[PDB]
Amino acid sequence: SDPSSINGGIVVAMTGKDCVAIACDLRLGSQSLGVSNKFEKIFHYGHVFLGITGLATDVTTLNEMFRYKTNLYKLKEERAIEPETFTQLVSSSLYERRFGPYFVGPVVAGINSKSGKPFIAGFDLIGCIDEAKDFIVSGTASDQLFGMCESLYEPNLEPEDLFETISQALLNAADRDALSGWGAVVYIIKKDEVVKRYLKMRQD
Amino acid sequence: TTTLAFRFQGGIIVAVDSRATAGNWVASQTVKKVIEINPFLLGTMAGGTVDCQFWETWLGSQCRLHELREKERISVAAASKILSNLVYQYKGAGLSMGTMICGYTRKEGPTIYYVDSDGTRLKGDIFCVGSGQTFAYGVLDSNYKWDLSVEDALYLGKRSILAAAHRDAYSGGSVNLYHVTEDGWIYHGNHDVGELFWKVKEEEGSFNNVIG
Amino acid sequence: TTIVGVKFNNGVVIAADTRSTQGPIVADKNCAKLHRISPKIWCAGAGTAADTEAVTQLIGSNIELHSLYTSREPRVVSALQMLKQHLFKYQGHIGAYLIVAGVDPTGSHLFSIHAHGSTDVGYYLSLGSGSLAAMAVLESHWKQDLTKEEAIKLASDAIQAGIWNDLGSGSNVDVCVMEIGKDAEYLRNYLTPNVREEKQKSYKFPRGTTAVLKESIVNICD
Amino acid sequence: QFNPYGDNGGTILGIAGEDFAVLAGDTRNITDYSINSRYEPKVFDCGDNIVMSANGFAADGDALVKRFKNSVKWYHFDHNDKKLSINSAARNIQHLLYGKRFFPYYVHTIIAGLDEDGKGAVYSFDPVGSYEREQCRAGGAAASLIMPFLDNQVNFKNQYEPGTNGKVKKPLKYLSVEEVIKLVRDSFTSATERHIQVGDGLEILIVTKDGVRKEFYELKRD
Amino acid sequence: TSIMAVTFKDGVILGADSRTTTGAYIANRVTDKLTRVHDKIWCCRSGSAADTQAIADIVQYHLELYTSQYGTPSTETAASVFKELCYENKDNLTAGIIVAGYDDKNKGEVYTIPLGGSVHKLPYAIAGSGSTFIYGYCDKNFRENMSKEETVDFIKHSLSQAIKWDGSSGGVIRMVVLTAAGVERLIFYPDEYEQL
Amino acid sequence: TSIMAVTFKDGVILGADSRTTTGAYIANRVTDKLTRVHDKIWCCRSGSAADTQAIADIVQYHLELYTSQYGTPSTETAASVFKELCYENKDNLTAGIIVAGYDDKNKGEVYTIPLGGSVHKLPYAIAGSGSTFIYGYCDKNFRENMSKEETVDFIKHSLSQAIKWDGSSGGVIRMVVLTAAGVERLIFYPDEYEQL
Amino acid sequence: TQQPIVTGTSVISMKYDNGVIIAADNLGSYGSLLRFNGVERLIPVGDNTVVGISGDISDMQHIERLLKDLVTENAYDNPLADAEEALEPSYIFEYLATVMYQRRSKMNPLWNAIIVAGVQSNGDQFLRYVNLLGVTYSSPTLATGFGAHMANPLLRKVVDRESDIPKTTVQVAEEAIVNAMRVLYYRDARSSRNFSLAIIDKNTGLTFKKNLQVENMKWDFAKDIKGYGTQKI
Amino acid sequence: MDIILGIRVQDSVILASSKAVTRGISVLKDSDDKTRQLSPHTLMSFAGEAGDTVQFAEYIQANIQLYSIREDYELSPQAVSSFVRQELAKSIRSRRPYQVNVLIGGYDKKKNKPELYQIDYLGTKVELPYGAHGYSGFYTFSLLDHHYRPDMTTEEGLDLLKLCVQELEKRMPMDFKGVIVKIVDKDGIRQVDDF
Amino acid sequence: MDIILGIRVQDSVILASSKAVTRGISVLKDSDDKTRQLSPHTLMSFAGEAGDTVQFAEYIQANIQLYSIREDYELSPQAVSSFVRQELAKSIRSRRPYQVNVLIGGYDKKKNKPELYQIDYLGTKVELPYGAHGYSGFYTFSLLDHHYRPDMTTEEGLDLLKLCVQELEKRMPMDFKGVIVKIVDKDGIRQVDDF
Ligand SMILES: *[C@@](C)(CO)[C@](*)(O)[C@H](Cc1ccccc1)NC(=O)[C@H](Cc1ccc(OC)cc1)NC(=O)[C@H](C)NC(=O)CN1CCOCC1
Ligand SMILES: *[C@@](C)(CO)[C@](*)(O)[C@H](Cc1ccccc1)NC(=O)[C@H](Cc1ccc(OC)cc1)NC(=O)[C@H](C)NC(=O)CN1CCOCC1
Ligand SMILES: *[C@@](C)(CO)[C@](*)(O)[C@H](Cc1ccccc1)NC(=O)[C@H](Cc1ccc(OC)cc1)NC(=O)[C@H](C)NC(=O)CN1CCOCC1
Ligand SMILES: *[C@@](C)(CO)[C@](*)(O)[C@H](Cc1ccccc1)NC(=O)[C@H](Cc1ccc(OC)cc1)NC(=O)[C@H](C)NC(=O)CN1CCOCC1
Ligand SMILES: [Mg+2]
Ligand SMILES: [Mg+2]
Ligand SMILES: [Mg+2]
Ligand SMILES: [Mg+2]
Repeated sequence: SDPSSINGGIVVAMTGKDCVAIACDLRLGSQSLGVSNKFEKIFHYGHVFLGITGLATDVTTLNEMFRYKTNLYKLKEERAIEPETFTQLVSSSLYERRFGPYFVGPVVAGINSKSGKPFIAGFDLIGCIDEAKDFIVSGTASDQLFGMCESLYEPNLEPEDLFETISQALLNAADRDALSGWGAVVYIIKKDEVVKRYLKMRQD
Repeated sequence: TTTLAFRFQGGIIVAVDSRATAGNWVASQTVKKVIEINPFLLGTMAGGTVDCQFWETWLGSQCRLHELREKERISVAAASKILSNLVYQYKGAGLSMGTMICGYTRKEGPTIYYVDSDGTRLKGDIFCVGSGQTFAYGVLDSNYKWDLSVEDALYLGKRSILAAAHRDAYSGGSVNLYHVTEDGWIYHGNHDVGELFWKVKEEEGSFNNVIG
Repeated sequence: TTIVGVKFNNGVVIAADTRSTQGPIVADKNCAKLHRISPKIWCAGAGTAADTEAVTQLIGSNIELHSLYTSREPRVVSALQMLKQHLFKYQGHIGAYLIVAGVDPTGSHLFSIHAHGSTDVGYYLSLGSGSLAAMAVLESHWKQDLTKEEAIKLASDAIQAGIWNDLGSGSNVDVCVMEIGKDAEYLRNYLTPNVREEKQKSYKFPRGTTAVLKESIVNICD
Repeated sequence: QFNPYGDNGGTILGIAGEDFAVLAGDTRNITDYSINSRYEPKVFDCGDNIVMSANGFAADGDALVKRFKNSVKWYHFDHNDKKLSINSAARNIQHLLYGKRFFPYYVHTIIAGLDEDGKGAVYSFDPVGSYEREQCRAGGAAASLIMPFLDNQVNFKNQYEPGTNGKVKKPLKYLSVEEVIKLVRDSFTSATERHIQVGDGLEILIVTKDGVRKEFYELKRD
Repeated sequence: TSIMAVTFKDGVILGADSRTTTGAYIANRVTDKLTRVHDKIWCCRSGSAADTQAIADIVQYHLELYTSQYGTPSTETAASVFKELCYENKDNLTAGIIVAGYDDKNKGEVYTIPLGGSVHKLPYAIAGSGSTFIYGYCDKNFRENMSKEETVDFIKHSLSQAIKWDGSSGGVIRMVVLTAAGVERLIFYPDEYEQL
Repeated sequence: TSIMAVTFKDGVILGADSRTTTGAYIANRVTDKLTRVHDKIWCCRSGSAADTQAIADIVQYHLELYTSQYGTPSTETAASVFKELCYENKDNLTAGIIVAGYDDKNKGEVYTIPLGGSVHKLPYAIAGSGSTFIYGYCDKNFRENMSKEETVDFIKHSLSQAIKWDGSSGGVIRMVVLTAAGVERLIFYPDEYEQL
Repeated sequence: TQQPIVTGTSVISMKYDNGVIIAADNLGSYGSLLRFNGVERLIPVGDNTVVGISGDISDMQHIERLLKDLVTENAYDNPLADAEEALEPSYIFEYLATVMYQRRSKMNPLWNAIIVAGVQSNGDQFLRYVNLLGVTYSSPTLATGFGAHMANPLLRKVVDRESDIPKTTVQVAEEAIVNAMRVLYYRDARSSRNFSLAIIDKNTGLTFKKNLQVENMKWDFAKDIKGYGTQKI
Repeated sequence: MDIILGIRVQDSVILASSKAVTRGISVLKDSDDKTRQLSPHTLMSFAGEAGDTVQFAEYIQANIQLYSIREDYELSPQAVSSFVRQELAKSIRSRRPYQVNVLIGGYDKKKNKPELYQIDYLGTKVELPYGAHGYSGFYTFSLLDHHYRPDMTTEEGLDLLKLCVQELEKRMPMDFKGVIVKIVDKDGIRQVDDF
Repeated sequence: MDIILGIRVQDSVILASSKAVTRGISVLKDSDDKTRQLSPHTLMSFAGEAGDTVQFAEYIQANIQLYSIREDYELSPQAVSSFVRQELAKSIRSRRPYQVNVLIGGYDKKKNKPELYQIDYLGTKVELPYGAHGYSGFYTFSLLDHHYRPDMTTEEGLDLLKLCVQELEKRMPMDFKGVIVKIVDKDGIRQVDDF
């Protein structure tokens, strides 16, 4: 009965040269029982990508909530929300539930369409923004992801190289965690193209 | 864990996974969960790693002492009862074991004994033990017949571990197969789930829940 | 955390380390613990990270509205009063431990606030898990009538004590100097004594190493 | 109520080559958020080309190493100076650990050396005596950070041959002592970055047929 | 804390140590526990720093608003406002407050308000953790209608002992003198009081 | 309890109240807390009545057996036997004992033994629940090499205050004078000491 | 299973070029009550070792007796008791460390933190720590309780690693220790002004200093401090 | 309550739900129908806390029926499942949450596709080829992993379902008194009477 | 373990005992014989804590068999039951008591009478015409109160027993996988294979 580790899951984000990558596993379980191998944890609102780990009902709820808020934003502002602004919106929304929080570990990823700068950010369940040049990790195998990213990562990787680094970070972290795995998805994000790749990984 | 062993026309199949866990941390993927007590005797391990590891190798020492003293290989019944009487002395102390003593002798024939840490000792044809026992039972029961061939029985044991390895989060790594005949036990290899799953999926057409 | 505040001749200086932890894990190696309430009133925060950020922004927002309403530059005591009354109202559940400092028409000021809503006054203060390592240095080297450059040295030395000796503190030293009659200068990463050494090996993989099942173009446009 | 256990932090790492084996460990010793020692070795030469480390609760760790060192001594007295093989040492340690099954030694134990065919050997134990020979094992506070990296770089897990459609795995091969030490140094610097209980220094004990060599490297002290 | 307030011929004097603790760590060794709620009405604070602070601020606000409408409040009135807050919120407060003030009609007055929120008017009052060690001493040595110098010595010697035995007390001895003449702040350092 | 032992010029004096409580009920108002373990070695008992009694009886037995073999024991020896019992059985005992005795070589000596079972040799000692209220007073008033009459007044005034503030203390003030002259028992009733 | 009653606070120490310095205040606390003021918490063993002890005082006095008895036992049938076969600091430590761990293993610990400072027969500085849990460690600077949090940071500025030991004189080392003792008096609520200090040098031997006081204290700035925020008077 | 299963095949969704209602050491009823028709082509089975289950099922039923009348239109299974999930997602942070797990089997008439949704009491929704709640999954999932194919007929799906019930009847500790089976397809909802 | 019944009729004692061995959410075995022959005309069924049951049964069996060999004589059911009760009466105040309930069915050859003894883990012995342990009694006792007669035959006793098993199979929550029935009479102990 620890909300953040009932369903399981992981998300990792990385920056490269004029690009960003965000990746997640596909597992949704109920403790030991694996239930679904199609549960994607990465969503997007325009060009801003949001990955969410933790309690799956809140993952779904927050996605629906941020879709709601970004849609109204776009109607009133007459433009797509940027990653820096969306990051602030996530933080506000999470802290609003300070003493009854969503048990989640969100990760924002995207490229600012005006400046062209790659941007990633992480949060705790309660809204604290964790900005990073290099990488953000989240989920039940965050320790594993920290160890993989900290050793494997190097700055200014090309999109094709960055794909290999983030994929190897996720896969090997997932295989040391019982509640993570069962498939994986990687998003490579350039200024005006986004490639989505499903990884082959061990299914245990 | 997921461990099984079943009796059939051609003897006994014994199959186990190879994962060790400490909470949600995957401690190992290459653990031996079958211990070869003697050429005609096997023991499966589920529960606390050391409790099984320590006391089943100790069991092997007691079986060796029996055949030195009695000039005859120990019966599966007597072997299992040494272990069950031992753990019963420790009942309440907190030992965690789910074991299966498998073997062939002349007087008994192929025999399987379930022995656990609360002192239960049961003779039987089919047992699945471990956190993923229910997943193994599902596949094993629905495909089991007494008249299975040695080839088909080996596969069913392998496929049942794979089923559990897939669904149970605390089972996986690789499958270790064993076949016990009148002549003794025969090892039928280590099978990594990493390759075995996709190989089984493709060839069998099963596991349609999974993104191919 | 480790955070300090030191008064000097013509103003006040505050400093902080840049480590954020989750149990024994370093979540952020270069987080910003120095917070702007108003242009010349800054806050160093220890405790629950979100709480220190949220409470500093809320009071900072209300201070700005108050400054506009009164047509006056905001005072440190106003921020102090608003912060402590907010924190007291929540009976410690908002885990913000703050060192509040700044210059205003009244002069230069240095205060600390605890989560339950108690405030202190002092010439030198330290809060956070590394406050004992910092206070040991402050008690050893502090004196009356410090200069600007002496106070920055003392402050950063007190933060360094925390960085090296406290496991809850690490990485870099942020500083903010608030002098009377001048603009407050925020010195982000004033010291960086924990640069990662060159790695022994490049872990750049040969392209194609990762096995892939599917590919697809994602539509981000309308 | 008196709590007989404590956590002294740190982390250890054992890798085995073709004709050698390394057992590495950081030299930091901690309690809670304080550093007790920046150089307190916990990897020991136990004789007969067996190196050992028991990481976790240092009092239990030292007690165990002390008992095993003594076990080696009496093995010589009782069996005509016969060399204690690494597999025999492993089994002996299981009995030492399980002897206190109901009041355990709070330690992850790793031993390294050469098997009776001269090939590198690493054995790892849980706190109560379960053991297993492996090519690779990280133990201690940062085990969860380091171990997945070792799976990837030592055993080449999740790495496929480029262009083979993820069908042919990257073939297993022994690493040179130069390559292994690179991985050890990178593992510990990465662990030091993200784990607060890991740092100060790294001491590696290398075991070949010629004996036991040592190497020391500085780690970040924050 | 060790705190006390003592009435005398010309008025009343408040006294306090300067130690604030978080466990066995001294968070502040130069604390000012003597606080102004009105020109010549002051209080000594013991118990929770946050609670006593929040109370004193509310009282200061109430007395400032009282003064705007009805002129200078009595010391009894100030004690009544303290009581009202402490009594009605007894379940959520850990505050032991001594109220001391100077009127021209009533001269020096001391009211003590313990944990429950009861009010007790006394010639002199002692409170805080360190007060336990000086009940014997203060009772034997207190006299009514003392001089300023005698009362300062009485408080200095008393708090000196309280500080000596109580680990939760220490630092400097602050005092505040309340008379017709005005308000005088006094401070006394360890090197003086320790060797009394 | 309030108990104390004080060394002086001619030897040492032990002092104690006479109140025994079971909660807020006074089970015995004329208790004798000053007990003889040897001719001129006595002890004051605080804490559990049953524990201190069982200890004092064992000590008296040990010192009687010591005397049979090796002659008169020192006060230090008596304190050591008390310590040995209190320390080794610290988990099962609630006993705060002051040991006081007169040698001709060593004159008056006082050893205090708190809950832990540690030994502390002092010029004078105070103990029991009521001692807290007189640390301030006793420290200020104690002098070395006092006379018999001065020491009797010091103990009387001290325990008078301890009794006044501590509810767990009261009744009569018993004293035992240990000098070369011999052993003298003194008693002082409420009507005398209350109005000091 | 115990709870400590009468307790002693920080014991601090460090190595310098020719030997070791160790210090501890003379207070025996009884909870918040500062009960006993004449308590010596540094206990010399021979002319080459000083054992500094914090924590429970009844257990400290027991350890005193054990060390005292160890000296007696070592002298038995030992013509070289004052020479080659004298008690070394390393022998005294290992004995205590053994006892501490055995007691914790019987769930009945000696509730102490102990620092054994001394100089070996070959001139090497010895400084090692052991506590109620049987946990042992060594470092150029060692401290217990609040000393670990406040003293160590100050003492590590003088001797931050091994190579800094030859570069540190006894004057510089003692100055740091005396400074650390002052800081502890400012900030530790269970510390006293009075303390003892011991120097074990490989040339000048054991120097035991009693009845030292913390001095040169800064309190003057307290007069300027008023209220807790808005108060101007 | 206890056992509820669901299998989506080529042209239909099949829901099996246990008939037993147990309370203490007594099986009070052995013919209980743990399902409600939300709309002509949408069926919801349910299991969980006593009282909560039926109260929640009927509350959803009323709302969907209200929608149907208001718009003169049937909500898609996907739309119904999202509505149901949100109601449970609200519930979990209420003073007293609904402790009800549901399966929603429906036939989307616009897509001409069967759809099966599994939603737990937390509001955790997943679309699946086959689903189960409670301990049932621990046997059936591995069994279906093996025997299930996506192109099966309704008859093949029923035989696959018989295999699951047989396994549960063999290895489950409790007697759940068989199952009521219902099929959802293009022609609506119908009950298999002989199972 | 769980269900053990016993019925004494005119000329025999009939013991019925459930075949299921459950552990967690799995029925590990469905053919378990929860009984031991203590002597040629004495049978003991048992139910309770895992491990304890068989360990206790076999320990008693060994002791009675030892007595038989030593004296070349069979102990009476009454004598065996008293021995068993005393062993349980000792056990209950041990460091770790045997948590085992037993029924002892025997035919006294000296009296030519069947005898049924019910003994719980506390050592509470009663001779009865019909007995049960655990929750079984809550159904069977009232049923036997109604249908039992003291002069019934073994065949009538078996039909009476079928009535009990049917009631348990209808109202008990758990599947106990039927019963093994054994008859104790003048000719010794035999098992009914088709029940
Ligand atoms: C699967 C993986 C589910 O755990 C199996 O049951 C597996 C069985 C097994 C058998 C032989 C060799 C390897 C693995 N069990 C484990 O891997 C076991 C899980 C478990 C942990 C603790 C338990 O105590 C109640 C029972 C089962 N894991 C371990 O034993 C791990 C390696 N060791 C520890 O967790 C150390 N603990 C053990 C208990 O004492 C304290 C230290
Ligand atoms: C040092 C690092 C304490 O170790 C500082 O106090 C630091 C302050 C800080 C950090 C970033 C920005 C501004 C200020 N505090 C932390 O890093 C803080 C440590 C902490 C963790 C848990 C706590 O629980 C009561 C209290 C303090 N870390 C965090 O706040 C992290 C980012 N978030 C969480 O651990 C999530 N918690 C927050 C509290 O509610 C439960 C979940
Ligand atoms: C002496 C030191 C001890 O009683 C005084 O009473 C002193 C009074 C004082 C101090 C500063 C300013 C004005 C008056 N009290 C304290 O120093 C006080 C000790 C105390 C804490 C909590 C209490 O119960 C709620 C009672 C007494 N110290 C504090 O309030 C410090 C600043 N904060 C903490 O210790 C944190 N507490 C908050 C309350 O919950 C427990 C943790
Ligand atoms: C004063 C009154 C309070 O401390 C003294 O210490 C006094 C000492 C004394 C009394 C008589 C004879 C010689 C010395 N102590 C008591 O009066 C003592 C109070 C006390 C009881 C229990 C304690 O912890 C075990 C500590 C102090 N009173 C008693 O022992 C009385 C006679 N008995 C009880 O209260 C019954 N107790 C027994 C112990 O368990 C709780 C119930
Ligand atoms: Mg799995
Ligand atoms: Mg640090
Ligand atoms: Mg007692
Ligand atoms: Mg009285």
